[PDB]
Amino acid sequence: NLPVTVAGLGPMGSALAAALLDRGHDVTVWNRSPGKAAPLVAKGARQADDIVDAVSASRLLVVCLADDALYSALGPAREALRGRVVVNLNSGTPKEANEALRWAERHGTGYLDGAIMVPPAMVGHPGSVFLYSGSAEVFEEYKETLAGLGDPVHLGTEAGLAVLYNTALLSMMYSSMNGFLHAAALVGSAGVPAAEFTKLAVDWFLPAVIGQIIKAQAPTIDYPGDAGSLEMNVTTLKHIIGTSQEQGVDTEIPVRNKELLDRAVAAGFGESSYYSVIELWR
Amino acid sequence: TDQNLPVTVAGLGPMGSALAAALLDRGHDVTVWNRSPGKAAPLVAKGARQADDIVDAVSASRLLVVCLADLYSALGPAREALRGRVVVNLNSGTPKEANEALRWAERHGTGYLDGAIMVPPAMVGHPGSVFLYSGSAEVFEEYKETLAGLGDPVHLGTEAGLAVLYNTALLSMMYSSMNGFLHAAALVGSAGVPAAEFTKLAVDWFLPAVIGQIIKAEAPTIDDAGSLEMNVTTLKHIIGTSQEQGVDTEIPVRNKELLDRAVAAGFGESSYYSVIELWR
Ligand SMILES: NC(=O)c1ccc[n+]([C@@H]2O[C@H](COP(=O)([O-])OP(=O)(O)OC[C@H]3O[C@@H](n4cnc5c(N)ncnc54)[C@H](OP(=O)(O)O)[C@@H]3O)[C@@H](O)[C@H]2O)c1
Ligand SMILES: [Ca+2]
Ligand SMILES: [Ca+2]
Repeated sequence: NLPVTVAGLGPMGSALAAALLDRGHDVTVWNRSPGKAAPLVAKGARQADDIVDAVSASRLLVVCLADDALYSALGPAREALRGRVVVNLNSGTPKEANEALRWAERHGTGYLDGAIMVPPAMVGHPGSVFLYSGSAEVFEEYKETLAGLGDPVHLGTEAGLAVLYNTALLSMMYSSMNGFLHAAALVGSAGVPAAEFTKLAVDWFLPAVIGQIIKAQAPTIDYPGDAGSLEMNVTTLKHIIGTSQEQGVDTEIPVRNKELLDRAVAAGFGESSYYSVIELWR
Repeated sequence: TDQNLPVTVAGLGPMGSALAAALLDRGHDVTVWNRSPGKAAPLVAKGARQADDIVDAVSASRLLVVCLADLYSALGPAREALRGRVVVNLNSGTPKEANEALRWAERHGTGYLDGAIMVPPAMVGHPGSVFLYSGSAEVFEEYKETLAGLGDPVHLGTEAGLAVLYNTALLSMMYSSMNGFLHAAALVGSAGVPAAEFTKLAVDWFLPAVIGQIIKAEAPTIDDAGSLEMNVTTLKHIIGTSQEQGVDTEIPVRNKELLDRAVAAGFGESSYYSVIELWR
């Protein structure tokens, strides 16, 4: 029971449909190219002839398209959307989430915007987390079904929040990964084995030092417990740059990180907190 | 093995003081020394003996814990008193400097460990404190129990430069991660999202469950982030969202530029981890 329709059968859409099939939903799939449905049909999905069919098969509609492609893909369903719910899992920016909400509401359709926080292969498995924003009543109604994809975290009722959080978190992820790669290059230049360093960095340093220092620096969280003044950190960075030069490793990462600090000291004090770096960007 | 081992601490800045106080708390006979007078008094209050000069300080203990700002200049006058003692140097800047200190120590007949303090002064001698060490394994095993009073002691290997190398590495990751976090916080903050709650989500969940897992997934020798090209698209959305929110795009622009360089060097369609080959 609990019928669900998935629109969009790229790598992620297919993972979504397959996970719902694995939990035993009646899953109807739809895709622009008809080739991509066959493996899901093999797994017990019904392929919809057309979008009206797809949409009418289920009260819940899970959308995972390539971007725009929402309006063009589901538009022809017209009045069949009325009284249904769209869970849009692809949005690029908050403005696009907001446009999709307007579109949905214009058709009498409930709307949730979601951000998938794991790769396709993790969808449906323990550890999977999806962020949602939109109507709380819609969320509470479909919570149990959404839980088959990933632990569902409701951020608030405004449409654009999930994509905002997602873009924010991903921005941190890229910077952290790049810093990690500089670190691994640095120890690798002396022939340190990467696996063991990586475990030290990730199982210990990341949560015990990086996480605690972020919470220490955050002015509204109260580890005793600080990154120290900007000046002290500029000196630390100079040693990291020195170390990179003597090891033959590119100094771009730590040079940039240092330059940023120099701008903050200039705007503020050698004594100002690390967190005040943020005021350069807002 | 002497539970009350005499120890000398040279350098009484915020960190050196924390070191000395932690050893005093664990019942060592601690002699302290600093260049500038005036920093020793609180430690003397706690039971430390103040050394007049560095020969005095050095000749009081077989174990010498050094925590200077910079070593050669401070301990130079004690050249001959150094013979048969052990230096634990907790403040080298680079691996080369650690190696120079080793050569200098060994020349004078003194054992040498280099250490990196991984917590702030207020955490020294408290739960969670960790110190990284490198140098002679016999020196390490001899003083391990004493060093444990400062922080959980992790021996990385016998080569002098390793502790500073690991420390600089780890700290390089920390700065990048913090800067990314600050961009994230600015971004949610621009919509009026409260910072505390976002910070706890980012740190208590995202950091270990996502950032740490993906690093381990990308690391070729541990058993992902998708191709480089997929990630450039994701970064373009982050830039777009940053522009719509009125938040400076520097951080995600620089991250994106790095990926563009990687795809240009022929690492497009390769794994994210291959970005590393741009730097070595
Ligand atoms: N505090 C932290 O957050 C932290 C965390 C981890 C690691 N560490 C490391 O621990 C080291 C020691 O730090 P600290 O907190 O004690 O402050 P610091 O400013 O790095 O060092 C101050 C100490 O170094 C001495 N010093 C400076 N120049 C000297 C010279 N030419 N000859 C002899 N002594 C000299 C100072 O003596 P005077 O007082 O006479 O000038 C003072 O005792 C740091 O450099 C840092 O790399 C610090
Ligand atoms: Ca705080
Ligand atoms: Ca791996």
